[PDB]
Amino acid sequence: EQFQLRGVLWGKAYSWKITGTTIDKVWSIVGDYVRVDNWVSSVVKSSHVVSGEANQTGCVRRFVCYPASEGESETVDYSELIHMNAAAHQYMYMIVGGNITGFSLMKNYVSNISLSSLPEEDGGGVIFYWSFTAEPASNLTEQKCIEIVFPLYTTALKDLCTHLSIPESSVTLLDD
Amino acid sequence: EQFQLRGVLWGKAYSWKITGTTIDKVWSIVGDYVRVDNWVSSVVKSSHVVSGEANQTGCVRRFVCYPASEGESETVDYSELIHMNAAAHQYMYMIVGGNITGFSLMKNYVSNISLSSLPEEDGGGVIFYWSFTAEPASNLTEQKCIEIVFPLYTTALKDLCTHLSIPESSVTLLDD
Repeated sequence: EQFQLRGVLWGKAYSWKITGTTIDKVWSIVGDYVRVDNWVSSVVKSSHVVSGEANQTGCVRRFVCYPASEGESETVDYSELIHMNAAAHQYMYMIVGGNITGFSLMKNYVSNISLSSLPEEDGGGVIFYWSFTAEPASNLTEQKCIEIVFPLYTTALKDLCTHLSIPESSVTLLDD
Repeated sequence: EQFQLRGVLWGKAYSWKITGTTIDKVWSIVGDYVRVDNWVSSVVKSSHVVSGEANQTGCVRRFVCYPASEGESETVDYSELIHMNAAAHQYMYMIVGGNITGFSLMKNYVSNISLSSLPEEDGGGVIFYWSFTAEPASNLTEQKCIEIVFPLYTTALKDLCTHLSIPESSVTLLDD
């Protein structure tokens, strides 16, 4: 009959419905974790595994981002796959190093991706769930975190469409 | 150009499509965190906030479960709300004490609940996302975790239908 308090988290979860595609086609892009450069290609210049085996739980990817502006340098993200279930089209990762703009400011940024198939009778389509959390820290606010993360997720869904060769109208952010 | 490796997690995420209701109606039951007795009433006997303000992040609920099987005694769960966004219909909690059957065996059980609306154009409906993680521990296995958690989530979705007064056929587990 007792308990220990723990700290609270910041974060937010988003869900998109994607039509005119299949969970397999989405996964072939989204699920290739260590090759995120082949997904969010407008932002990420290159990516490769630097610890462990490609796309296996525990592995670490290093990816390089294009400069934010003309004179600036490319920035780098190191992120560890901390859960992977390919059969269930879901995984989870955390940033464990790097100087990637905005994202490297957050304390223990953790992200979850999950894909689901809608019933074929209802027309099919994929539900793309993407969430993040971060630990509260003095140099940020929850709002500032949201302002860092959501525009990238939005860009990523746009880039997904490009790689699927489907129009952007195929993607709808739920509850907007 | 360095990173800090950390441990991996166990867990799984589930999504259901729920028809014949609204996200607001669903949330009136699922979103009342400290009164889970008004939701999973097949399992939970009573529930009350015991730390902080009801349903505010950081608060702790204590709830009592009926005897897991016959002959056995009641068990207790203490869980802390570690993130809450009511307008976005999502929250996160973790077990911080008690001897609740099964769930108290896991190390740092964390659960996420997220509700989304399907487009009105497509008939509406609610997507119910529910995930957990736990930290790997020698005394357990990931399969055991899933055997503990999934039947409870399943029962909770059944109980939800009861309290919404909609048929059990309203709920469909989505293929992952």
